[PDB]
Amino acid sequence: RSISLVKSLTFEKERWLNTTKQFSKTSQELIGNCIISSIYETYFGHLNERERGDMLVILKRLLGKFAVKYDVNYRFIDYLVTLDEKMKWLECGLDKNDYFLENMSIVMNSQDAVPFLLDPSSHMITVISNYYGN
Amino acid sequence: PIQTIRDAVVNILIHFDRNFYQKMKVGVNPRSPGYFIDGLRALVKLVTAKYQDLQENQRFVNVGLEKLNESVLKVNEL
Amino acid sequence: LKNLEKRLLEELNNSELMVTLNNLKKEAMNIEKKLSESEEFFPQFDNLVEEYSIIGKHSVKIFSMLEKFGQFHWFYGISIGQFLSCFKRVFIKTRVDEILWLLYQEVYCQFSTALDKKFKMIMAMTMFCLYKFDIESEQYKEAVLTMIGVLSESSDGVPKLTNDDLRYLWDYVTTKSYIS
Repeated sequence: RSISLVKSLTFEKERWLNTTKQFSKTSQELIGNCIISSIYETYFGHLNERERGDMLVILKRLLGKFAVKYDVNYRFIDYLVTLDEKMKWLECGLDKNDYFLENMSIVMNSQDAVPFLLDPSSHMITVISNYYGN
Repeated sequence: PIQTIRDAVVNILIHFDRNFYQKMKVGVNPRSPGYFIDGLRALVKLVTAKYQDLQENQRFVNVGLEKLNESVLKVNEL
Repeated sequence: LKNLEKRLLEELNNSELMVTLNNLKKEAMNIEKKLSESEEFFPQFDNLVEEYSIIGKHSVKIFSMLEKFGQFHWFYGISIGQFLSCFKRVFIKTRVDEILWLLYQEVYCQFSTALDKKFKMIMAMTMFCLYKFDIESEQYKEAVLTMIGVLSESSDGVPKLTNDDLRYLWDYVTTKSYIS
């Protein structure tokens, strides 16, 4: 039974070994990822995807310039969007667009600033109404 | 002069504020430091939260690895 | 599966328990098997996307054209909702080519009336360009382009005719019937 349990948990042991190996890289790039995500939340609400990618180019250039390493495969949705919240927003009425997911994350991860919405379709009114209920 | 990560990080933040307000074409008109301050507070709270989460996850993974090592040692002994 | 992995991690960290761990592992294996069984619908969706991508790209080009119309004058702007209602009424009113042709006809009939005669004519010319430059060939595209160039007095040069429909347009240009 112990051998069977070890054979069943070998995959979990390999996953834990991979997590322990990637922990060093995560701890190295945590400060850069936090810089880029905070700059996302406090700068990128009022920009389109082209300007967003442009200041990704400038921001990643600055991080590489001042010897602060970051995640090469970094993404805002993956970093500050959980699957529970993503499914909650999509079932409350948010579109499947990655730009709309990023905008929703910017809106819902702003506890110190009152968010201002520019929705010409008036769809976020219904989305936030379905999110917060009565 | 830079001797730690803090001076560097402040340099990224100020350089990004300058580049942002440069490409907004604000020109002679004044630039508010509100984006700079908001980014600083967001960075502080998010570094604290991410460090706490990473420490908790690493502690859980280390405890699981220690339990697996103890079980493997017991299996090798028996 | 993510919640079950978190629950398994919390259960192993907190410590009968072997039976619960085996049940969690069996549930995770069943979830993985269900995901692998339900991951067999991808080729049909990929084929449908590859079939309708031309209509999607043409509709994006049309909407970009209409947005550029709306930037010129404050009355000419267009929203996604009106364009989608105009798309929806197509099915109410060479299957891919027929759908694209009805899309062009219905969008012109719906959104041409919100423009003056000059912008109506610009819209008709540009929609003809977007349809024919994709459906027809490169000699057709360059002949239409140089006909527009000699109409606009920007590029001078006779097209290399082989078409049959362009005989009337070339007669209109050579006989100086600009409105025609």
